[PDB]
Order: sequence, then structure tokens, then C-alpha cells
Amino acid sequence: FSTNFRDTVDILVGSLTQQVSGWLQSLEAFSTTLLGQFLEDMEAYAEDLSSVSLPKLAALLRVFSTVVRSIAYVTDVLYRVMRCVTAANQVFFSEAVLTAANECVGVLLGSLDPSMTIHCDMVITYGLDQLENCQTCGTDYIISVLNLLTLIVEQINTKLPSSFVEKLFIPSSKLLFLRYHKEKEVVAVAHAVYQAVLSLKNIPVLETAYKLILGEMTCALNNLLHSLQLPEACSEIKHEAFKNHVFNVDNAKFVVIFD
Amino acid sequence: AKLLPPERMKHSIKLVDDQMNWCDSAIEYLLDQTDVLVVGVLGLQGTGKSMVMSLLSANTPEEDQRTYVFRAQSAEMKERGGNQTSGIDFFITQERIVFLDTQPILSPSILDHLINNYNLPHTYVEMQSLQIAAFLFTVCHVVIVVQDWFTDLSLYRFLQTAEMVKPSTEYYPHLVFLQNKARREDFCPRKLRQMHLMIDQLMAHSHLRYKGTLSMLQCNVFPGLPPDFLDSEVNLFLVPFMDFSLLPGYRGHPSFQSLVSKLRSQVMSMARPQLSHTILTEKNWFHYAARIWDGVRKSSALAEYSRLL
Ligand SMILES: Nc1ncnc2c1ncn2[C@@H]1O[C@H](COP(=O)(O)OP(=O)(O)OP(=O)(O)O)[C@@H](O)[C@H]1O
Ligand SMILES: [Mg+2]
Repeated sequence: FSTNFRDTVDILVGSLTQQVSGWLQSLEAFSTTLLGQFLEDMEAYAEDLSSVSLPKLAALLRVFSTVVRSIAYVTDVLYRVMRCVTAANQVFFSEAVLTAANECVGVLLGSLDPSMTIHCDMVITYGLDQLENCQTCGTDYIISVLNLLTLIVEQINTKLPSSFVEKLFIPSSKLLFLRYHKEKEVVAVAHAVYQAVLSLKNIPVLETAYKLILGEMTCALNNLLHSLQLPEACSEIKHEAFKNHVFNVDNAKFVVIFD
Repeated sequence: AKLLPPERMKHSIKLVDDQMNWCDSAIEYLLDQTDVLVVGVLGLQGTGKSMVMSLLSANTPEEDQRTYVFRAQSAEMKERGGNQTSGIDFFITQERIVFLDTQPILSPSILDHLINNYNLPHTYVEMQSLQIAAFLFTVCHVVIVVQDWFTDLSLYRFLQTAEMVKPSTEYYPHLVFLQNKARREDFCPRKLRQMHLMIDQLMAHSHLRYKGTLSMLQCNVFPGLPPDFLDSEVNLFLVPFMDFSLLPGYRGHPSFQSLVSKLRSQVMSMARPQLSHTILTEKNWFHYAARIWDGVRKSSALAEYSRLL
């Protein structure tokens, strides 16, 4: 059993990955020792990268996530190391490695409970960096990014600064433009993210998000009103971030309904 | 008590056989009364002309499709993509109103069936469609145009060219535009205005009566839309399908039965101008239609048009 896991790990690191993953997860110390070698290997890969090592890195991350999901002091160190190694390798620009890293980070963060003071600056920075360059990406990466964001929003409670939520609900945010995707799954996860960010308990951090949403709604109604030669109204819930914008009638109506 | 009605037709009767021959069998159901109304429709393969005629003459949406006075398409037949109605049908309601159902125009199924049977069959089908259109435009009061998707850009050309091939101060029957299987987006003020403007620009020289009649706004379909919003409300009607976290429980359009009933009421009260400079009766109208059909069959303009292509 102890030596049989090597064959499964090697096979999974080569369409049929679901069968081996399920068998390994349902099959059931040495876990830390097995993960140490994997961590050293991925670190060395990026250290020597500075270009055919991408498949190996993707396979390593996939097997790592699979063994982790098969199931508290080194979780923060491992997460920080993974985020740093992933952000450093910005030349390859691969979506498979990013998806695997996002899934692993999400499951690792969700495994614990909101009763610690883990480093949130690195996680927030990594999320913002990946979101700022997630416009022209595949559908699989978008779903993983949205689910990951949901995991950080739910896990990090009473600790999210007002700056993060403030920057997440402005025109420059990629989520606003991402909500226009024709797919339905993306819209569903986006709505889930909105409800999760709107289901907190602290009023000082939720008031800014509520005001931003109300301001966007007011801007949409103002644009719709001006589209038919009629003066705008609702000046008691306006926002400074939406002083002037150009929104189409269809887009404005869709945004109003979404909010 | 000798004032009993003639008879109540439980089903329609084919007026023109598939071989394009006149059938003299509907005279027994006609009387010697004047001021009669006739209706005709031109459509594509799956627009739903038979269903519209059934629902407007002697049928209700609650009744099963198997008892329709006009044979409608079946699910088991849509797989092969074939036509259901051939030739022209005839049926008179209890209100002394004559209805006429025709076959689809430019139907690929007819061409395919004709292949396995004078230059090319395409011209033959084209002249057949032109003949049916001319006959309808010559002996009908109002003609309803059924459509599936808007912006066809081909039906208008056919209608415009069909008016120049009729046999013979001229008579121009009314043209009613109907949009079958309309979606929720079609029931919007912007879409309605765009459709009206497009129809107006596409039928600038139609020379037919297509405005000032059958106003959808006057039927309370759009309670809030003002009459001044549309530059020229043409005779257009919409019919939706038979009887979502963002907008749960929102249909976006009225009930199918309500619109069907409204269309039936508006069509039943259409004007009945004199077709010719003489009062015609039911039998007289039948004889006139037969003579017109015989004349259009052995015409000259149709032959020239067919030869030119
Ligand atoms: N409003 C509607 N909602 C749903 N189904 C419809 C509607 N109108 C028509 N259909 C369906 O589409 C088909 C239309 O065929 P139908 O026989 O009624 O007339 P058609 O399209 O004019 O055909 P044909 O010219 O071959 O006689 C039928 O299967 C009918 O059930
Ligand atoms: Mg039919």
C-alpha cells in the first residue's frame, strides 16, 4: 500500500485521469514526506526555468491537488510558496498550471476554518494579478477563477479590507465585463460570487459594496432616462466612481436586472 | 319553420387538386346571398397557415390538433421535411365567410417529390406559385401573410412581382402581416418600431392597401405605448408559442389565446368592397373564380416570365 501509491502517482502524472483520481481518493505521516519531494521538484523547475517543463509542472500540480483532496501550521507556508512560484513564472503564461494552482489553493484554504491570521495580502495580490489578465482566457480558467474567488470570500471573513471590495466593484474590474459572457455557467458563478460578497456581517465593509452597487444601478437608470430625452433622477444614491459612462440601452437594462 | 340553414361543414374540401385542376364540388354548400367575404394566405413550409385558418374559422386552441378543419402538420412528418397541404382548400363557416388555405411557396419538398416523377422543374414550381398568388390576389378581399422569422427579404419581392402577373380603377386586396412563433424580444417598443420602419421602407411602392387597417395598438396589446410613438402603424400582428433566476415568472407577452381571439375578431370585421362593377353572390363568385382560374392557367405573361428564366 505504501509503495503502491508511487505507481498511481506516476500514472496520474502522465481522459482517464478521473478514474484513477476517484480510485485513489476512495482507497482510504508519509504524506508530508511525499509532498516534500514534490515541492522541491516544482521549486527547482521554476528556479531552472529562467521551455518543455510545462507539462511536468501541470502534472505535478494536478497530482498534488488530487492527493490533497483525497483526505495545521505548514498550510500557510505551502500556499505562499505556491503563489510565489506561480507568479514568478510569468513568461510561460500557461492556463493549465494556473487552473491547477487555483484549485489547489481553493481546496487548501477551504480545508481550514476562519479562526487564524493567515497572510491575506499575498492571496489578495495573487488574485488581483490573475484577474487583471483573465479577459481573453478559456472557459475552464474563468470557472476556476470565480470558484477560487468565492472560496477566499467565504473563508476570509471579518478580515477583507474595504479597498479590495471597493476595487472589485468598479468599471476597471474584470468581473463587470466578464458578466457579459454568453455562457450560462459563468453567469451563475458570477451571481454566486455577488451573493457571497453581499452575505457578510460587518457593516463598515458591506456599506461600501452596497453603495457601489446602488451607484452602478443609478448610473444605468440615468442612462436609460437620458436615452429618451428625460431628465435623470435618484440623486441621493449616486456614486463618484460613475460620474460619466456610456452604456447601451440593452446593456443598461441587463445590468439593472442583474443588480 | 322552413328557414333551416343549408348545412354545417364538419371538414374542409379540396378546391384544387394536386394536378392543379378545378374541382366543382363546393357549389352545393353555397347559396344565392350577396356580401360575402373571402380570405387567403401565402406562406412558407412551416409557418402554420393551416393552424391559423383552423383557429380563425371553426376551431379553438383547446381543441386537439387532430380535429382541425384544416389538416395540420404532424410531428412524425416533420422529420422528412415534407409539405402537408397540397393545392387549395375550401371551407365556409356558419357566418357565411369563405376561407382558403393554399400550399407553401418555393417549398423544396415539392421540388424533391417532382424530381422522381418544361425545361427545369424549378421554373415549373415558380410559375405554380405565381399562378396561385395571382389567383388569390384577384378573387380575395384580405390576404394574411404568415412568417416564422422576421427580415426575410424574399417574401416582399415575391408579393411585389405577383401583382404584375394578375389577369385583370383596379382592385387591390388588403394585405395583413402576421408573425407566427414570435419570441419575447419581439414584444418590445424598440423592436416594434424597427419592424414598422423596415416594413415601410421595404414596401414603399407596394401599390396595395397595407396601412390604416388592423391596428395592433388599438387592440390594447400595448397599454402604455402612445399612438404617436409609431410613425405609421401598419397592419402587423404577432402570435407567440402555444400555452430564469433574473426574471422568474415573467412571460413578456400576452396569452396565446387572447391574441388569437383578437386576430379573429379583427379579421372577421374586415371590409368587403365590390370585387367588380357588379354585385356578386356566392354562386356568382364561384363561377367568377373558376373563369379567372381558367384564364390565368392559359395566360401569356406567365409563360413569358417562365421562358425568360
Ligand atoms: N404558434 C405555434 N406554436 C406552436 N407550434 C406551432 C405554431 N404554429 C404552428 N405550429 C406548428 O408548426 C407546424 C405548422 O404546420 P401547419 O400544417 O400548421 O401549417 P404550415 O406551416 O402552413 O404548413 P403547410 O403549408 O405544409 O400546410 C405544425 O406542426 C404546427 O403544430
Ligand atoms: Mg400546414
